[PDB]
Amino acid sequence: SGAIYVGNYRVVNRHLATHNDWANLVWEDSSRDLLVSSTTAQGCDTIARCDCQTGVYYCSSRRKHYPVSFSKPSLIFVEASEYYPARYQSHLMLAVGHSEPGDCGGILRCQHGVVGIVSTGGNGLVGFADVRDLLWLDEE
Ligand SMILES: COc1ccccc1[C@H](OC)C(=O)N1CCC[C@H](C(N)=O)C1
Ligand SMILES: [Zn+2]
Repeated sequence: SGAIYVGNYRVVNRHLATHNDWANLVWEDSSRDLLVSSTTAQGCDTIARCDCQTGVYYCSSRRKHYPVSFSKPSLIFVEASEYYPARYQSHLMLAVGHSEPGDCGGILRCQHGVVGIVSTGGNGLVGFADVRDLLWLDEE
């Protein structure tokens, strides 16, 4: 689990969105595994606007932050799961790092700010949904 809190937005994995998220919906995209809802309180996270390919992510199944090198956002095949059928997920970045299903939502960050959240993984891989192209997260 986990979310990004920027401005008056909450960014979560679409597959983990709550009823309150759906009832306060701003934007969602199944092909990216992302959903954004509106918040009453202002958040403290800032979004990175950069070209970094190295950063640090939070792994809840280890209670630890790990440095990683990650691929550029791209269209990657993700196996059928209990949340989606076998499909291509867009704007996904892969790295070598520990992950388990419940690690979705952990933040990936660089020196510029938040880059994305854990969205996929398996066998010593972890995948992150990029948010750096979502420029509107920085405005009302
Ligand atoms: C962090 O997730 C894992 C880590 C290690 C092993 C397995 C997983 C997850 O179960 C397969 C996984 O990759 N997904 C399940 C939830 C929806 C994700 C998606 N964005 O399509 C895919
Ligand atoms: Zn950066």
